Amino acid sequence: AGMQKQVKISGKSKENMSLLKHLKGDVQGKELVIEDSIVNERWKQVLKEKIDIEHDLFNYQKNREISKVPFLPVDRLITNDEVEDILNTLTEVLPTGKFTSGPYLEQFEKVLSTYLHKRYVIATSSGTDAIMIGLLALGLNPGDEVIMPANSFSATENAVLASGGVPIYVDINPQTFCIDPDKIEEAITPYTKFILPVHLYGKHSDMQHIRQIANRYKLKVIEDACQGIGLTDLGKYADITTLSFNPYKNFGVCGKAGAIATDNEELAKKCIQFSYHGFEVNVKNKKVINFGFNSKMDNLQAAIGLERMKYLSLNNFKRLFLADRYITQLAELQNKGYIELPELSEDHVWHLFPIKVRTEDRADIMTKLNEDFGVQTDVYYPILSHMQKTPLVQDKYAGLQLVHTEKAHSQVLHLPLYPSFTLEEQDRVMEGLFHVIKQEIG
Amino acid sequence: MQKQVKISGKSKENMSLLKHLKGDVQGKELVIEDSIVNERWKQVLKEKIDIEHDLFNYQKNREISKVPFLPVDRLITNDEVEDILNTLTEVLPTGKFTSGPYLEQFEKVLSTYLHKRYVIATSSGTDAIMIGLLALGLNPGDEVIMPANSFSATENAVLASGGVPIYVDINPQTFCIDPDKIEEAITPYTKFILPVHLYGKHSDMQHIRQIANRYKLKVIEDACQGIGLTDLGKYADITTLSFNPYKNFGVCGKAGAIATDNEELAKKCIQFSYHGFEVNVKNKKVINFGFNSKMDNLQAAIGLERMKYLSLNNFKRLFLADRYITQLAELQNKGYIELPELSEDHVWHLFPIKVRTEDRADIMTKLNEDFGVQTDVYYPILSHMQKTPLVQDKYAGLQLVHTEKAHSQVLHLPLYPSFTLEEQDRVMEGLFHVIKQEI
Ligand SMILES: Cc1ncc(COP(=O)(O)O)c(/C=N/[C@@H]2[C@@H](O)[C@@H](O)O[C@H](COP(=O)(O)O)[C@H]2O)c1O
Ligand SMILES: Cc1ncc(COP(=O)(O)O)c(/C=N/[C@@H]2[C@@H](O)[C@@H](O)O[C@H](COP(=O)(O)O)[C@H]2O)c1O
Repeated sequence: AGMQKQVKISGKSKENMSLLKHLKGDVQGKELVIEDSIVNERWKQVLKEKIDIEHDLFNYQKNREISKVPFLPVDRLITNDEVEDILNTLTEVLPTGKFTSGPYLEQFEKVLSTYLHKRYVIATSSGTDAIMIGLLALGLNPGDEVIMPANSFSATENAVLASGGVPIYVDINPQTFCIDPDKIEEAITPYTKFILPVHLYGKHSDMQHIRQIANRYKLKVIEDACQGIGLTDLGKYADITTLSFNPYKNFGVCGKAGAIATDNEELAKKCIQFSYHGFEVNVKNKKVINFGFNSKMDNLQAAIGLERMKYLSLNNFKRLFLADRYITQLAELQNKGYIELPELSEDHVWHLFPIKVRTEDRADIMTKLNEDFGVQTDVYYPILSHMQKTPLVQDKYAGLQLVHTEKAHSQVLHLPLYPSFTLEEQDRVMEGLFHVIKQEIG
Repeated sequence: MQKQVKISGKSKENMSLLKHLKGDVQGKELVIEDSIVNERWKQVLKEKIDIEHDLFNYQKNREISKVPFLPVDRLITNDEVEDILNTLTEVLPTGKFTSGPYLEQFEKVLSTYLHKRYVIATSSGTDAIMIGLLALGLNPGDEVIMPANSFSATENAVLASGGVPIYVDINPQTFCIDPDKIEEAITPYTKFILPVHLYGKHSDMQHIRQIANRYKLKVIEDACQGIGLTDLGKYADITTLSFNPYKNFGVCGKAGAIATDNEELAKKCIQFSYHGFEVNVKNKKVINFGFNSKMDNLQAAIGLERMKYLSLNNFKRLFLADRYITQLAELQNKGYIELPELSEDHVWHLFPIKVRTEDRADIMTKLNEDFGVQTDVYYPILSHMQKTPLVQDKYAGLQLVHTEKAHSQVLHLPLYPSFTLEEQDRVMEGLFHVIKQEI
């Protein structure tokens, strides 16, 4: 065509896939359109010139000796430039004395509203609190059943249990690690009120199919997107979307925080009431519901968030590049049936990078990677919900079998992946994996 | 032979220091206890200290047209900001903002300060109370006897975790729960007493403990406004604190703490505070559920700096309270207002006087309109008078005579550590002028 298609840089997952192809190419010109959003701020300087990803984004030093590769060194999750930006904003915020309530809260919620294309955003004190408040705002009563997967971080089930709800675990798709929509309908009872899909590891659940089931059975859908910021069409089919801004997330602040996003005004109002003591919105000390929590995000953290968010599109792109590099360079191990690699799909933001290895070999693979090559791997998370050793599980969740969740749980292995990870470290992870796995198979 | 004046920063010793420094000498040698809370005291405490000049930099003639009740920009000093920026310069590059090493250090210093074996730092005072109740074994429907004049957070912590507030009347002089009204409210469903050290005044904890022991009840105290009280926690199973930035000691965000001497109880608090996980074993739950309610490492680093100001600030608050009580004496002597008692068991988070029910609205308006003096009433609506379905279904018809009367009379005057004596002069002269014009 004589007509150049524009590449809209929104920083979202689907658009990042296109950007990946383009930034791998030679011509990087006017067709690359940076959307005027805070999330793209760090792209502005970077894209002034033609980019070589390996050198310009990763400072690839193939010849730098690597003797150990930590899975997630938290000191490297925040860059020197971020620290400088944060110290700068705190120099202005601290003398204001406004650390809990304050003006940065509304600005941060407004920026999120625009980014998520959701009318209302209520910033909370954590992702866990976002889920708990969202459930209550949606009308959860004690005993109401909430269909959910058993392989999320414990926060998901805790938010349900703390709100008085009853988790009903259903099996996952063992390739995507997300709730299998084909298993949801089987679990529905007259007590079911909610479906709580989790976009685990940053992979988008099958939300259209989930919404079809929810509509058929008049269920509400609250999605745990705490690991999924940047996903294209996040929240399209959900009544409530929840986010975490914990410092290890794709976008985080410097403490605990999260958010609830919704298009529904009455639901938003109820979220605000539950997030702040049950008070009438913007009228302190006057309760209009039975009770509420002390769970708004702090103004100080919102100010920090407005700085760290400037790095989000670039960071999510770097995560995608890393994931693409693992998938391509480890290809042979999957072609020969030794491992499973995730699919390079547009509906993933690569918070964690899961491969699957043989159940019988995983412990040895992890040990050998660490002992022989100093490569640290991990398994998020070590214990499934229905296998936790608690009185509730012992008393009520006995006899529950989730065949696919249990099998995938025994196979999954997470490889290091975060935006400041180096390609030379990634080289060592991959070479170590090739060496160890060929030792496993004989 | 020299008697020593020990400076601990706690309320009883502050009262002794006040008397000593006002020329009623309690001894010879000033001895500052080597505690974190006393660090900033060391910069200004000298043998011949002039409190008005050395601590308040009294500028009698400074031009003032407004006296805000609580300007939050003044609740944090330039020196605090400097200390905080310096600590954050070191914390930020560590990348440790939630879990981290300053947490344990902050808990340890609080443990030493409070003389409590175990301290669990939480994400707010509200969460401290909620977690404490759950750790003490609160089940849905269990009743918690408490006053109705606290901030809504107190009842909210009970209600959130399944509990049932049972409101009893206060002592209308102290604003604290009346221990003589507790026994009559006890039912087979009562498991807790939750006294509140309202405005910084210590509840009658020995009497509350006597009742609790008699009825086998647990005592969890809301001391969210009471940090610095002598013998805080002596008769409580759990003590809760808030480090909200407006408190006598606060951080730069939400935070709180639970303190207890009981190890198994502390273990349950830690479990509930962090996802129900085994203590220090992430991802392995040992109780049914938990919250994400630990204090952030970043705020703990900040608290380790701001706490250096606590003893000095609490003393400044006491000096201000004493100045109000002394200078407004005539208005009480002639029956126009009631002043709080100058007692050792107060840390003066808020300064409540009482005025006539019929005149309070006019007094507040005239102070503001005529003199630019802002006052306030903490808090505007009592628990059993909130317009919620629960109140209509359960607390309708409830009559708390002393609480409701005191609630209609209380007026809080500006009082915070960085408040100036020249502003306080304006508050006091304004009050005289407004009362006198009413007569
Ligand atoms: C799917 C999902 N839903 C919900 C949540 C809840 O989101 P917050 O409530 O915002 O955490 C999470 C959070 N997960 C991380 C967890 O991966 C681990 O790294 O531990 C950190 C905690 O580690 P620290 O305590 O060290 O911060 C948690 O933040 C989550 O992953
Ligand atoms: C007796 C008692 N128990 C318990 C609590 C609960 O303590 P947190 O959960 O730590 O707040 C409190 C807290 N009270 C203050 C409140 O006075 C008001 O200033 O509003 C601020 C909040 O105002 P901002 O939202 O602007 O910070 C609250 O911190 C309390 O006072």
